[PDB]
Amino acid sequence: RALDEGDIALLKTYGQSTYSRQIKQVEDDIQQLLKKINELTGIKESDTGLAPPALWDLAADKQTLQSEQPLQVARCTKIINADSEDPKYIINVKQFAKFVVDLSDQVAPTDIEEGMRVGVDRNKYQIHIPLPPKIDPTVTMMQVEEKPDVTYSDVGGCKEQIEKLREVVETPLLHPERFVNLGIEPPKGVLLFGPPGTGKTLCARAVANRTDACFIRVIGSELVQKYVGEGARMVRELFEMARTKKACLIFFDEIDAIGGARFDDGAGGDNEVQRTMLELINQLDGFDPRGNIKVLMATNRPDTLDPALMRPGRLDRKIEFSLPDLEGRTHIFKIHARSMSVERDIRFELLARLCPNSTGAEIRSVCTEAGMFAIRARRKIATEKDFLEAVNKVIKSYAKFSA
Amino acid sequence: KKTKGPDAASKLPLVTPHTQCRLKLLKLERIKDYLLMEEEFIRNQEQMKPLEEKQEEERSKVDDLRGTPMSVGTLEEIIDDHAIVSTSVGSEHYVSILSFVDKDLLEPGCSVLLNHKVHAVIGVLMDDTDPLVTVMKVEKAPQETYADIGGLDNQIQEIKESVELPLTHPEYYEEMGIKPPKGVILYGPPGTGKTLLAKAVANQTSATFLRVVGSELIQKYLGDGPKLVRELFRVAEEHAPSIVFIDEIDAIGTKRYDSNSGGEREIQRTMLELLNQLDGFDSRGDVKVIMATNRIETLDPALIRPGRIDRKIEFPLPDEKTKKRIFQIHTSRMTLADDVTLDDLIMAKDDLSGADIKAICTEAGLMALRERRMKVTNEDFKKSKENVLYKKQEGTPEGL
Amino acid sequence: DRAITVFSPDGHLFQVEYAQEAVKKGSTAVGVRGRDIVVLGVEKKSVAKLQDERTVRKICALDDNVCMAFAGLTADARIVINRARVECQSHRLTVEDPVTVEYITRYIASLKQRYTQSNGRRPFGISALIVGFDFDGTPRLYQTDPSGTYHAWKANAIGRGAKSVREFLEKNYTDEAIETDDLTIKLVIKALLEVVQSGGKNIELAVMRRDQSLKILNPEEIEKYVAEIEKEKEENE
Amino acid sequence: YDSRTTIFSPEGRLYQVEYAMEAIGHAGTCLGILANDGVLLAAERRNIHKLLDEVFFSEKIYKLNEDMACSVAGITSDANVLTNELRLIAQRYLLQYQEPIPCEQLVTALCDIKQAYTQFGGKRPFG
Amino acid sequence: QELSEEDKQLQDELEMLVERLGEKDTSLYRPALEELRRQIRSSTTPLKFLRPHYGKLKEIYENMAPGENKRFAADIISVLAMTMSGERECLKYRLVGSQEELASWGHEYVRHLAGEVAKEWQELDDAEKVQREPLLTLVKEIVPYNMAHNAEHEACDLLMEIEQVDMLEKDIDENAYAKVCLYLTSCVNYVPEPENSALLRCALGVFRKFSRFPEALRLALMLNDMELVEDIFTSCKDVVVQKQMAFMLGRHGVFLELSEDVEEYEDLTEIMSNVQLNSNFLALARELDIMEPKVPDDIYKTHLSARMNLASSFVNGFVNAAFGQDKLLTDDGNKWLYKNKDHGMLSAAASLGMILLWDVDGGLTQIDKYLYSSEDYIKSGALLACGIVNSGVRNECDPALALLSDYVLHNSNTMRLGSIFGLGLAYAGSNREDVLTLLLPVMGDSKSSMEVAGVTALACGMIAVGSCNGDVTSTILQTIMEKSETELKDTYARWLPLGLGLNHLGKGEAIEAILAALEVVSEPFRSFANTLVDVCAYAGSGNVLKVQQLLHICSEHFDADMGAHQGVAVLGIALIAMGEEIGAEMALRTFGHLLRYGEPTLRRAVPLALALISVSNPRLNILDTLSKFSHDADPEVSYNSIFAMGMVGSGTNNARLAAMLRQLAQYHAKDPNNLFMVRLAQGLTHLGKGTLTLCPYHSDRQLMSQVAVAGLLTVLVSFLDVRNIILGKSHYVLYGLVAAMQPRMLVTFDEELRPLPVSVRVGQAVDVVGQAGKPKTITGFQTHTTPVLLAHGERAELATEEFLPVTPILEGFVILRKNPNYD
Ligand SMILES: Nc1ncnc2c1ncn2[C@@H]1O[C@H](COP(=O)(O)OP(=O)(O)OP(=O)(O)O)[C@@H](O)[C@H]1O
Ligand SMILES: Nc1ncnc2c1ncn2[C@@H]1O[C@H](COP(=O)(O)OP(=O)(O)O)[C@@H](O)[C@H]1O
Repeated sequence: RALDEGDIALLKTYGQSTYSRQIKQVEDDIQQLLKKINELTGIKESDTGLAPPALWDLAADKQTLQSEQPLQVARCTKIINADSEDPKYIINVKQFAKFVVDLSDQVAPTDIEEGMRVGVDRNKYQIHIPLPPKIDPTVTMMQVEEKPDVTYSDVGGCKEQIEKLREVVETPLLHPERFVNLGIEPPKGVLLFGPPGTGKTLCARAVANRTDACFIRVIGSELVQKYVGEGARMVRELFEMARTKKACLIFFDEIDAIGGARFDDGAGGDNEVQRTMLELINQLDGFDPRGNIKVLMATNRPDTLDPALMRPGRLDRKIEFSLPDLEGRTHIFKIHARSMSVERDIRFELLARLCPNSTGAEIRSVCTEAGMFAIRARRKIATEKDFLEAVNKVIKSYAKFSA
Repeated sequence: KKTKGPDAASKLPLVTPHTQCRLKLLKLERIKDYLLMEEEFIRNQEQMKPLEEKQEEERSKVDDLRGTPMSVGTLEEIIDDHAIVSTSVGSEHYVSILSFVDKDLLEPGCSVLLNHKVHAVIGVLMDDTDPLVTVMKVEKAPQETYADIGGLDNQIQEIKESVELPLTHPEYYEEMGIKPPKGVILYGPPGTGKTLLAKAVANQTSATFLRVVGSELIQKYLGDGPKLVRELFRVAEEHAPSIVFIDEIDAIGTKRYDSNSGGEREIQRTMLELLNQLDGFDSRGDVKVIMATNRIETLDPALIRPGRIDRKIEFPLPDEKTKKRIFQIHTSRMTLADDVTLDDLIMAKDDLSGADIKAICTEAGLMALRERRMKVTNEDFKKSKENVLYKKQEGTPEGL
Repeated sequence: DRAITVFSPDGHLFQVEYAQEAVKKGSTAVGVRGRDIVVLGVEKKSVAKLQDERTVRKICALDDNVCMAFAGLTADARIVINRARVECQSHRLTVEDPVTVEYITRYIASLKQRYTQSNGRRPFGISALIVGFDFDGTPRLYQTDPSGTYHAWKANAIGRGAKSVREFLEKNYTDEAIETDDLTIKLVIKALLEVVQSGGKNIELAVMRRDQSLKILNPEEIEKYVAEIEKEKEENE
Repeated sequence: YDSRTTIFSPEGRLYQVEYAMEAIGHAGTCLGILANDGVLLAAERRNIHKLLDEVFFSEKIYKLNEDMACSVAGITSDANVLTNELRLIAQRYLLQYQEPIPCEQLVTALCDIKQAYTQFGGKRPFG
Repeated sequence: QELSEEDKQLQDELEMLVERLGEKDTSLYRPALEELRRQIRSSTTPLKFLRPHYGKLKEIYENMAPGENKRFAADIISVLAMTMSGERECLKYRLVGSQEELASWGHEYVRHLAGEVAKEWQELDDAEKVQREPLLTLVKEIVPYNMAHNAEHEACDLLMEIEQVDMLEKDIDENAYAKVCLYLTSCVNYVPEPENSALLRCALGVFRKFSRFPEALRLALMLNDMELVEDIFTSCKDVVVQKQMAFMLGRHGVFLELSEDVEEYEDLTEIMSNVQLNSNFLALARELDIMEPKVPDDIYKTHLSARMNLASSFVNGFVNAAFGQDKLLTDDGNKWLYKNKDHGMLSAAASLGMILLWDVDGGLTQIDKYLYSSEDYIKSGALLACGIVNSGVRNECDPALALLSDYVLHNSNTMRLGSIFGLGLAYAGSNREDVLTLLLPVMGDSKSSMEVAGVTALACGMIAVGSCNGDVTSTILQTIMEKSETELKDTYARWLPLGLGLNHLGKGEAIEAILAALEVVSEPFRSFANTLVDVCAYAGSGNVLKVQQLLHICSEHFDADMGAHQGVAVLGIALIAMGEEIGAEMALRTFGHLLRYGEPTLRRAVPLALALISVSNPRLNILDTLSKFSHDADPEVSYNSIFAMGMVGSGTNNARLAAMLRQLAQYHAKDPNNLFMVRLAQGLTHLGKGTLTLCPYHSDRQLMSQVAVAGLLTVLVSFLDVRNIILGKSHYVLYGLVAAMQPRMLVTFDEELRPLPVSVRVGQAVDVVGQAGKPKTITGFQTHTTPVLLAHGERAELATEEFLPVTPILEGFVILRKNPNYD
C-alpha cells in the first residue's frame, strides 16, 4: 500500500497555499543571502593586530628589524642534566642530545642549575638564556589558594582542637620558645583529621592568625593522576611554590588516594600512587630540621600507608574533633549569625538542642536556609524575624532527617 | 581558549503564523528586503571607500616585515617585552613580537605565526578552529523558551523563582548575606525527563547551559567527574553564569546505595565533590545546578539535605488541561484536522507523559503520510486514537 | 550487593522491600466502611475475546462474611486465599463463633511474616486487603502489607495508581456522603472510575450487605451507577 | 541478573519465572479450541525423523482422567512428572469423593503445586 | 510498479469513460460526462487517473456544444486544472463555466479558486472592468464559506488583495471579528502607506460598527488622524467609553481640546491632563515601598571633579525623577549649587525639576525660592525646572505660560534658553495657538545666538510635533535663509531640520515641497537637513527605500567635512522601521556590519541607532555588542556606546547591566570624560527607580507617541556630536527625556474612579499558535497586586474572568468593572 511515486508529488501540489511556493522561493533567497553575507564578512583576516600595534608599536618593530640579527638566540630550549667540577656541563636535551657546551660568556655557571631549561643558539648551542619557567598548569593554580583567608571568632571555636594545635602551628610561627626551653624544634607535624565537618576550618583560622606565609589547599584526589611521574612533579612544584611564598604551610587534604588504602592489589593496581609516596617522603622528610615551613595533612579516616610509623618522627600530633556539643553548636550559631541580617534575640539555643551533633557545615546550611526563607517571604529583615527563623530551621531539620 | 562565538544568525524566529499565509509572506518579504539592504549597505560602504590612503599603512611597514614564508606554532608564556612561544616540533622561541601584536588576542596556548629565517612571531591565528578536548558549551543558551511547554504553571513558577533569586533581585539575599547556590532537585516519572529539560529552557532563556547525562560511574583514577564540571562552572562564571543540568546522574552517578566501602569509588569521590561544589562556602558564582531524576528513592542523604541542596521540586503527571495544552502545542505545527478532535483522545487517558504525546503526534502524521495522504486527513479524527494505542506501552509475559 | 532475607548495612530488609514494591504490578483495589455496607472494587482492564471472565477471581469470599481482593502476584494471592479459607474453616470448627475480620487478617499477616522469615521462603509478594461485617454488626476493613503487617483502614487504595486514588479518597471521605448504601457505592465509583479509562465495563465491584452473601454487582447495574455518577457530575457548571 | 530461584528483582520482578515462561514459548506447539458438543486439542509434532516408530501412540496429548486430557509445551523431564502428578491428583479426588474431578479444581491443584515449586526452597520452577 | 487492484480497475473504468466521451458521435457525449463528473467531485468532499489526459480533455471541452454540455465541460476542466495548471486554466474555464454554487466542489478547489481570483484581480488592467464584477460576486460567495470553515484570515488576504475591505466590514460578524482585526493590525505594520491607511480605515469601520471603541482609538492613534479621533470620541456615548478614551489620550500625552457640553467633562479633561498621574504614581511607588531616595553614591558603589559631581547630581535627579522627594537638592541644594563650578548650576536646577516633573503643585512651590536666585545660570535652571515640572502633565490654568513671561524673550542668552526649553517641554503636543504665537516671534529674534535659535526651533518642533504647522515651517525656512550659510553649517544649525521633521512627523509625501524649498541651501547642510526631515516624517513606516537611500548616501566617501549627514542617515536607518521587532533586530545586524566595516563618522553614529532600536529594552545581544565596542580607539565612538547602553537599559534597573557599567567605571576611572558619562549611563538605567520606561512605543508596544519620540530624537541628534557639544555647553539637552519618560505600571480604577487592588497575572506574552490571528499568549503567571512593572516581552492579564477591563490592552491606566457573572 505504498503507492508513493508520482502520487506524492500530486498531493504535494494538491493543496498548499496560493503562494506557498512563493514564500519557499523567498526563504531560499533569504538563506542564499545569509550564506553570501556570511561569506562577505567584515574583518576578513584571521591574523589580528591591524593598527594599534601596527602604527606605533610597528615603528619599534622597525627597531627590532634593525636588531633582527640579535634576538635570534631562541632556536630551541631544553633542560640540563648535570655538569663536571665546574666548566663542562653534561646535558640531556629534548632533541635526545648528549649535549655539552661552554656556557655563553654572558652567563656564569652559578646561575644555571641542574634540571633547568636553557635555550641554545643553533650556531654553537651555547648556554644563552637559562629560562626559569615556573609554569603552573590550571589544576596547579587550584592546588595553590588564597593567602588572606580572613580571621574569625576561631571559626566556631572548639576550644580543645584549636588550643592543641596552636602550640604546634601557631607557636612555631611565633617562634618564642621552640629553640631553647623545649627540645630544639617544635613538634614535627600536625594531623588535623576528623569526619566531614570542622576539618581544615581551624587550619584556615590558624592561617589568618599567622603571618603572610599562608596555606594552599591541595587535594590528594587531584594529586593522583594518569600516567607516571606527573604526580611526582606536581608534588615537587607544590613544595617549590610553598617554599617561594614566604615558606608557607602546605595543607594536604583528603589523604586517601595519595597514600591510597593500606594495601595495593598486586603492587600494580596503584603504583603511580606509590611513585608519589616515595617522592613526597623525600620532599617532606625535612632533612635538616627547620622551623620555617609547616605541613598539615587532613583526612577523615586514618587510612595512611606504612609511613604512618615513620611519621611519629616526621608527622606527629594527630588531633580531631568534628563532634560539636551544645556549647560548640551554639557558638557556631553565634559566629554564623554574625553574618546575614540576623540578631541573637532568637532563642537559637533551642535549635542547637534540636540537632544533636549537626557539625558546623549543617549549622552554616541551617543559617543559609533561614536567609532563603526570609527572601522567600520577601522580607530582608532577619534581626527580629526570629519566629520565622525558628520555623524554617526546625522544618529543614525535619527534612534533613527524613525527606 | 574559548570565550564567545559570533551570533549573527537565527534571523528573527518569530514568524507569527508559521503557516503559509499573506501575513507570513509579507514578513518574509520584509526579512528578505532587510537582507539585501544590508548587503547593499556593507557592499556600498566597503567599495565607496571613505579615502584612499596609500597601502592602508599595511603593506608599507608590517606586511613586508611579516614576510611571505610562515609557520604556525602555539604561544606558551608571556614576559614583559618578549614572548615565550612553543612552535612546531617542540621548538620554543623567546622573541618580542612588535608587528600585528594584539596582546588581548594572542594569549597563552594559541596558534601564532613565525616568519622563518630569523624566527620572530609576526602574527596570531585568532580563530585556530581547534578547541576540541572537552566540549560541553557547544549547546549553550538553547533557543527553547517558556512557550514551548504549557500546562506546567506551578512548576514553571517554582523553577523561575528559584533561578530568579539571582539575576533578578540579587541584592535581596546579598543583604541577607547567604548567596545560596542551592540548585533544584527535580522529581518526575520515567516517562518524562527532557521536560526536566524543557522546564529548564525557561531559565536557559537567560545565560548559558551545560549538560552532563550518563557520564560514568567515574572509574577514572583521577576521578574529576564532578570536578571538571566545577572547572566548567568556573568557565560558566567567566561567561554568562550558566546552569548545570545533570539529569539521570544525580540518581545513578549519585546513588543512595547502602554499601559503604568497595563501591566503585564514586561514593568516595563523586558524592563528596558534588557536595563541595553545591556548598556556597567553597565556590562562588551564580551557577545553579539543576538536579533532575526519575528515582526519588535513590536520593543520597547528602543530596537529600535541603541545607546544601534546597529547592526540591516535584514534577507530576500532566492533568486533563495539561494534556490538552501539550497536544495543542504538538499538533499546532501539523494542523491535525478541521474538526479539532482534542478531548476525545485525552478524556479517558491516564499515565500519558510528554514523550508519549510527542511520539503519538509524530506517529499520527506518519500513518496519515503512509497511504492516508489527504492534507488534513479526515481519518485523523480516529487514526490519532489508532496510533495513541500503538501498543508499546508496557509488555511483560502474563504473570497475571 | 545483597538481596536476600538478611539485614542490610543501612537496616531495612531489601527482599521484603522488593516484595512490597511488587504490588505496583497488578491492579487498583478500593473499598470503604460505612456501618451499613462494605463495598470494594478492582477495575480490571484486560479481557481477550477468547478467555472466560469467570475465573479472573480478583475478589473472593472466605466465610460468607469476609472477602478479600488482589493486589500483586495472582498465584501467591490464590495460595493465600486457600490457606486463609482453610484457617477460617478451622476457626469455625473450634471456637464455634464465626471468624472475625481482624482474626483472619491477623492470620494472613502472620503467614506473610512467617514466609518473610528465613531464607527458604519467598516473601509472598502479594498485598491483600479484607473487608466484611463482624459478628457484632460493625463492618471493618483491614489492609495487609506483604511483609508482616495489617492495618484497619477506612479506605484501602492498594495497587497501581494507589497514591492518587488514596489522595482522592482522603480528600473527600465524607461520612455524610457515605450514609446510604447507594451513596457508599457511588462514592467507591467516581473514585475507582478516576483510575485509568474506566470507560465501558472496566469496573469490577463487590458488595457485602450486612448479613447477605457476597454480592458481585451486575454489569447493567454498574452502568446504571456510572450514569448516576455522571448525573451528579452534571448540573455542576 | 539471576540467582537461586527464590529471589526478587530490584524493581520487584520474578525474572527467573518470567524467563522460564518465555522459554516455554520456545519449542513445542499446542493449541486448544473450545466449541459446543466437543472441545479439541491440536499439537505440532516437532521431530519427524523417519527412524521413529510412533508406538507411544501419543507424545504431546496426554490422557490424564476419564473426563479430561492435557498437552504439555515445556521440557519433557518436568512434563512427565507433572502429568503423573496430575493423574495422581485426579484419581485421588475420584477415590475421595467417588465422582470425576471438576476441571477447574484439577487445574487449581496443579497450579498450586507449581506455585509451591516456584515459591519456597532452592528448587527450580517447573519449566 | 503495481497499484491496488481496485484502484487499477477504477482507473481502467475511467479510461473507458473518457474514451466514450472522446468518441466521434456526440449523442453519448452527455451521458458520459454525467457519469464522469459525479466521481470527479467525490474525493474533494480520481484526479490522479486523468493526469495524462490533459490534451484530450481540452479537446473535449472545446468540442462540446455550447450550453449545458460545454459548461459542465468547463467545470471539469477547472476542477482538474488545479493539478494540471501551466496557467490559471481553472479560472478561465470557470469564467466560461456555470457560475452556480461552487462551494460544494471541495475545500481545496474553492481555496485554489479564491487565489486565482486574487491573481486575476491583480492581473486585470485598469481598462478591464467587465469580468471584475463576476470575480467580486464569486468573492462575496466564498467569504461566507471561509467565515464558517474558519478560513477568515485568508479571506482577509484575498479581499485586501482585491481591495475590498469595505465589504469585509459588512460581511464579518463579531463572533470572529476580533481575530480578523488583529490579523489586519499585524498586516498594517508592513503594508505601504496608501493601503496601510486603507486597512486602518477599515479597522476603524469594523470596530465602530461593533462598538469596540477603546481598541478603535488605539487604531485611530496609529492613523494619527486627530479629526477621526474627535469623530469617534463623539460617536461613542457611554460614560465608561468616554472615560477610557480620556485615559488613552492622557496616556498618549496629546491633549484633546473639547467643549464642556459632554457629561463629566471636568473629570475627562483632568484624567486627560494627567493631574492624577503624579498622585497615583507616588501612591503605587509607596505601595511597592520604592520611594526611598537612592543616593548616587551607593549606585556608584564607592567601597573602593566638578563635572563628576555634576554627573552625580544628574543621575540623582534621574533616579528620583517624577518623585519630588529628594532633600539632597532641597535642604542643602543652595550649598550644592554654590559649591558647583562654571556652567553646571543650570543643569543641577533642571535636574531638581526632573525630580519634580509631573508634580505641578509641589514642584512650583519648591522651585519658587530658587527662581529669585542670584546667578543667571541658577535662574535659567529654575525656569527650565518649571518647564520640566509642567511638561507632559496638562493644567487648567497652565502656570508655565504665565511664569515664563519676561524670560521667553529675555535678552540674556542663558535665561532665554531655559524658558524656551521649558515652554517646549511644557507645550509639547499641546499644539496651542497662543504658545506658538508667542515662541515663533522669539524664533524670529536676531539678537539670540545660533544655538539659542536652534533651541527655539527645538521647542517649536516639539510643541507642533506631527502638526504640519505651515507658519512654523515658513519661519524655520526664513530664519535659515536670513542666517548666513558659512556661520549656519558650523556645529549648531542641526536643530532646524529637527523641528521640520517633528512638525511633519508621520506624514510623508508632502516632504517633497519642503525639500524643494530647502534645495537653495548649500550642500554641506542641505544634504543633512533634507535627510533628517525625510526620515523623521517617514518614521514608523517600514519604508525600506528611505533607509537604502540613507545606506547609499552614507556609503559615499564624503571627505568642509560634509560627511556628517552620514550619521543622521544611520539614525534614520533605525528610525524608519523601529516599530515592530522585525525591522529592528535585523537593522541591528546592519548596525553590526556598519561597525564591522565602516567610516569613523559611521561608527560614531551607529550606537545612537542601536539605542534608538531598543531603548529601555535590555536585549542581551545589544548589551554585549555595545560593551565590546565601548573600548574602541575613537573617543566619540566610546561615548556613544556608553550612552547607548544607558538608554537600552534605561528605566529597567537591570542588575547585570548595572554591574557591567560599574566594571566600565573601574575601566574608565583614569579618564573622566568616559567616567562621568558611565555614571550618566548608570543613572539612566536606574532612572525613576525603573518605574517609568523610556521606549516611545506604548499601547502594547505598537503605538508611536509623537512627543516622546520627538524628545528622544532630540537627545539622539544631540548625541550625534557630543564629543563637541556636551563637552562645551549642552548640559541642558539631556532633559528631553521627559517626553519619553512614561510610567510602565498598571493603575486600576473602577466606575467610581477609585484605586482597585485587583490582582492580575503578569508574565512573558509571546505567540504560541499562529493558526490564525489569535491574541498573544501569555506564560509564566506571577500574579500579585495591580502595581506591576510592564517591560518588553511580558504583558499582563486578569487573574479571573471577574473584572472586565474597558480595553483588553493592559498598560498604564485601566478601569475594571464587575462582570455580570461575577460571584
Ligand atoms: N566549627 C565550625 N564553625 C563554623 N562553621 C563551621 C565549623 N566547622 C565547619 N563549618 C562549616 O563547614 C563548611 C566546611 O567546613 P570545613 O572547611 O572545615 O570542611 P571541608 O574542607 O569542606 O571538609 P570536611 O568537612 O571533610 O572537613 C563551611 O561552610 C564552614 O563554615
Ligand atoms: N508538557 C509539555 N509541553 C510541551 N512539550 C513537551 C511537554 N512535555 C514534554 N515535551 C517535549 O517532549 C520531549 C520529550 O519530553 P520528556 O517526557 O521530558 O522526554 P523523556 O520522557 O524522553 O525524558 C521534550 O523534548 C519536550 O520538549
